[PDB]
Amino acid sequence: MHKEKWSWTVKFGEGWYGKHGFRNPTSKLVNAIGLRKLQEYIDKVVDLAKYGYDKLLGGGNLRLPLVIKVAKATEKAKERVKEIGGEIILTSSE
Amino acid sequence: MLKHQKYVYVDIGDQKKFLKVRFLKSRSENNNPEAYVILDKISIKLPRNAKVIKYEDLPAEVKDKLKLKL
Amino acid sequence: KPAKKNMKSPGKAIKFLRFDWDKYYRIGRQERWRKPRGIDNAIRLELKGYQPKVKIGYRTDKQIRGLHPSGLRPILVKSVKDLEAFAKGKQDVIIIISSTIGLRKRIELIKKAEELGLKIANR
Amino acid sequence: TNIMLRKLITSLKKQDKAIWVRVAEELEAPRRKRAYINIYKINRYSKANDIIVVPGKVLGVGNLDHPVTVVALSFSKPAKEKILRSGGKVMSLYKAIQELNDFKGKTVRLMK
Amino acid sequence: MISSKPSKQRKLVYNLPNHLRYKLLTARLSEDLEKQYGIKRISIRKGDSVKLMRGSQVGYEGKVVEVDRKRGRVAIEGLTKKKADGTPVYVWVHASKVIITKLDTGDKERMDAIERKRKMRE
Amino acid sequence: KVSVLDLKGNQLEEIELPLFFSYPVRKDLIRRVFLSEFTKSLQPKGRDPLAGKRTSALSFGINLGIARVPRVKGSGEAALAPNTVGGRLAFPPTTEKRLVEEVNLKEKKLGIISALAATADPNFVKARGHRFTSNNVPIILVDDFENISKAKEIMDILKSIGVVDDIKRVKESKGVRAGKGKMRGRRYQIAKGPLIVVSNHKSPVVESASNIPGVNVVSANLVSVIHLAPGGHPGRLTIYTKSSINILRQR
RNA sequence: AAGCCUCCCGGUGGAUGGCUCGGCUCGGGCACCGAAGAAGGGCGCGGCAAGCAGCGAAAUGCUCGGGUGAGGCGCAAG
RNA sequence: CCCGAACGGAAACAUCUUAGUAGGGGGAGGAAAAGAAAUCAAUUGAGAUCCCCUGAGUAGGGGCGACCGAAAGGGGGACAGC
RNA sequence: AGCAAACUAAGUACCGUGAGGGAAAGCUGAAAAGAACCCCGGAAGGGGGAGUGCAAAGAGCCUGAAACCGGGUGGUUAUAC
RNA sequence: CCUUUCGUCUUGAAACACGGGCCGGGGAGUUCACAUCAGUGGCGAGCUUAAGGAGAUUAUCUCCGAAGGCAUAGGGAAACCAAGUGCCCGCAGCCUAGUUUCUAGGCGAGGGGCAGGGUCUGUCAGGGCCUGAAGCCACUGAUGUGAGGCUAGAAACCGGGCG
RNA sequence: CGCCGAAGAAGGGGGGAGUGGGUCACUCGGCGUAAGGUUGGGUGGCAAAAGGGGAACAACCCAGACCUGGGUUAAGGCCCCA
RNA sequence: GGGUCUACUGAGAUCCUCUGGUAGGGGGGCGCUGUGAUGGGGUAGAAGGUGGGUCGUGAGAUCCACUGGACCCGUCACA
Repeated sequence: MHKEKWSWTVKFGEGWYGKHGFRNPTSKLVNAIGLRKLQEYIDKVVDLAKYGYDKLLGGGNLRLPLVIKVAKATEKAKERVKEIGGEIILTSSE
Repeated sequence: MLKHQKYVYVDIGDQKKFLKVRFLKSRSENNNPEAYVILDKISIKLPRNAKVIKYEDLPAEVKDKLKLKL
Repeated sequence: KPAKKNMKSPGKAIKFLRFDWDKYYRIGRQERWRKPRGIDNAIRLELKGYQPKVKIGYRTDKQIRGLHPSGLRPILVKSVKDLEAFAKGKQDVIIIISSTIGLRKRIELIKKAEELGLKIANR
Repeated sequence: TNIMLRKLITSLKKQDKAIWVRVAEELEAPRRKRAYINIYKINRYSKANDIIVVPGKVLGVGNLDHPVTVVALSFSKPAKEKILRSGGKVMSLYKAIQELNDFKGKTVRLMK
Repeated sequence: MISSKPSKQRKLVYNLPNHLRYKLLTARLSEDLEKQYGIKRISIRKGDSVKLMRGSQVGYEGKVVEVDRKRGRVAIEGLTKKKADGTPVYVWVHASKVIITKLDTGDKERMDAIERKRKMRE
Repeated sequence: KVSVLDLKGNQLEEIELPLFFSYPVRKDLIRRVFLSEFTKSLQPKGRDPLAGKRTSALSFGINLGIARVPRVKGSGEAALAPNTVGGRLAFPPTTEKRLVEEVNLKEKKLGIISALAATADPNFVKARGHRFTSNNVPIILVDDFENISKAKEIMDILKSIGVVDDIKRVKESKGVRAGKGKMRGRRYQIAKGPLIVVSNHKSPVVESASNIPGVNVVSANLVSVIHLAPGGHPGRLTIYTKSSINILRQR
């Protein structure tokens, strides 16, 4: 409403007009999972494929060094897993 | 409500005050006291469809409890 | 006890009828009170001598607020059973035998009071 | 709105120890902002055999280092199991009144 | 399975089709009646006599002389209330407050209806 | 801790009931449940959508004056207006309106216990004013109870442990309830009576007692507040059997 | 002299209050008729008969079985 | 199953929407329609159609304005195929 | 009010040349026991008196408010709101 | 003794403005859905069952049914990347002795301020956003939005018929 | 300095509004000679403020109505109305 | 309004203080009709109407005489 409610545009209505880029229609779905949450399956070898998780997010901090094989993860998680004693298996398949 | 004749008003001196009790068409007698239960409701004016009884009409046995109120 | 009547008689209550009840019969028989929510209306403006608008300040004293006019406490009854729960005793309350109770039940009902020393108004 | 919940409030204010009274207005606070605690925080700010009073409910997320006994008005059935296996103790406010150690304990802190 | 709304029920009794009118006639027999008949209740027919238990004229025995089948009430002789002119009109008393005293065994078609009610032999 | 009673009326065992019966009698939740399920049985009412609308009525326009007001009239007579005769209502109720008050399954369940426990306190049972000569409430019947068919023998049992008073108390059917309901089926009102819960249904006693006023037979794995708190004043007198209790204890 | 006001009484209107063989919603059942003449109308028909309803010049009902079981001759008492 | 509206909305209004509804014409039955993939989707899988709940105001369309608006899959019902 | 429709006919009377629009209107008590009979008038379920019946508010029939008007009760008026 | 007639529109305008003969009966912020809040309760890193099935004295009821949706991580268009700790002031409460009566000091939840971290962008400073572990469900309530949308009120236009 | 403050609380967040035609008096302007005109700055009512005086009165002065009662006072007035 | 006591959840004592009023917000209370109940009860002597006492600031409640001639309230919760 350019005429009288145009004030709502500049405070509460940014982007209410026009378009902003396109989207990718084939961006692969990512099952991101938090390391903090992982102290459970779900309340030794562990893999997230059976739980369907793809990328191991940084999460919090683990408590026990275990066997971790997943699709992918972040860098900071990897050293953390190595730090405690666990290991990261960057297998591209189950 | 008086038209049911389930009440009877009392004439005393036929003056400007009247007394009322509940009469019993049963009990089959003129001397039956129990067919009459004395109340205490003096009334200023004689009601329209009222049924009137004379004080002397009462059985002599019941005059006793009444004349004192007269 | 002597301080029972010494505010009601001087503090003469006001009928508090509806604003402009006098003119139109369509109000008088209504015989109640309302709060005039107008603008040009008078009593809402508090102009002198117009049965002034009701306000909370005209209460009765809490020592007797809602006391029976005989000084006792007014509590009603509806059947024989309610009598046993008379509070404390016959010394501070009075009873109003039902406005609708039947006499063939009243005759026994009334006798239950004076034997307990109660006070009965609608005798 | 629980008859018990109001009833205890009548008793909590009665007791004189300064900790109990503070519970009431946290309790009388709105329900929608009522006190509540998740486990993971209390483990991070406590010592061994600490007594802590929770003005609300305790939620079961986090792990426990050392057994500690807590006093509250509401628990999560899972959360309690985390507490017992950790060796602590649970204690209702209502039951907590009858304890002179609750009267004269030591090292008590209040969190939310 | 039939309904229980008051309205529908009353419709049946205000609209009773003809071959169901016995329903508002059957009245209680006496013990002596059932003693040799083995039956509690039965529909009224003419030529009979009855006794009464309710009303200002309780305790009468007469004869079944008049009936209102469509709406269900009867009358008996020797019981009238004089009109202004002086001719009698029949007092109307419902079967609901009566006890039968005797019946007519001269039909052979009312008889078998008695029989079929599992009464013992004869 | 409660005693055990027979078909005759002599105490012969004693057990402490499962911890449910001690529960606080949380009134508030009960009503918020006793109401909730009761919402289900409101067959959606509604005024006719096309009531009074069967007209072509219209205003006579303005400046007529003789048409005093923009009231709408049909070629000679006024109708269709919300304010006047016969036309459609201001805001007619329709079946589209919501009726039920949903409760979570868990939320319903934990509430149900309260009424069950409510049957334990001798204070609360008299709070509803149920009259009963039994020294101990509630009352447990040895599980041979499930094998009665003749209805009359039921009475002596309620005579045995001395419950006949509330039977008579229900027997004071309050004549006729006021209002139109007398011509809408609900021609009476009756005080609720003793409640019996049995372990299994289809037992002979399940149907055998539906004659005594105020009483009902409902299976333990089924019974809820709608039987324990008729009126949201829980504490109605209740009866149980040993076998039934175990069926309860499993929650 | 008018009255004025209030009240008692009466009539003039019938709201209130009560009662309901009526409708309204729901759910569940059931769910095509027609050239062998439909549905829809128009006419007639009873002792004394106007409307409705039913009936079709075989007009308040024709026959045959089945049930029913003492009165019937509708709405609606002569 | 063919033909096919304006009123309003966009604070105006013409594209758009209101909308294949109001309505016209034809033709049935107690249900009608449809019904055996030139279907999907995608790691080599499922297996008629229909309706119900979701998917979902998602995808996507339009003075990018009001607004319009799927499919796939999953979960239910009966699941008949010649 | 409840669909217009609960009533002697309701899409009926009717307003319209027409497509069409579209009404109003329930209660005698249980039993008519409907006031026989006597006087007035010609008559009127009209008057009066009697009678039925718990009750007659007995045909215009349950209960019966006001706006209204009439008789009466109680005050009260032609130097004055 | 003191006293401009009701309501409304209205700076006041109400008294030369409007609508107001009397009485009685009728008569106007409701429904749904969504969004958001409050209050209330149940459960809790989950919540929640819908649609739906089975049994039942049969629409009440009990069990089953996560189907799904919201939260549980954000940034950017994407390719992708992808955190949750560390300092300090400091409330209530607690402990300390005095309690002289107590900011006397510590502990300090919460909270506040500096931080830090993830992210895109900028060649660094920076700049934008996210990050300090709690929401979901249910009832009632309120308001906005869309549906006739408090009630009533127009010339209009169109379709199809009838003169 | 003075006042409010942990009985009743600087900042922060949140739910719900109506309000966008003012007028007049005094005072300092402008326009216009003027105007119960218009248009500005400040203050005050009124609007939504009764009560007493000015004869009656939205705005002028006194003065902010929980109620009843007693008393003393204000702006004004004190020959009669009173 | 704010600073002590009892009560299967509202009732008391004491102290200070605050007291015009539309647009608007908020707190609390009576009535109407139905549902569930309900120590409960009330009815051929109800309901309602008329007039009049008494309670309550009021909202209204409640009562007495008569009329009527067959069904009607109190409390809680709900719509």
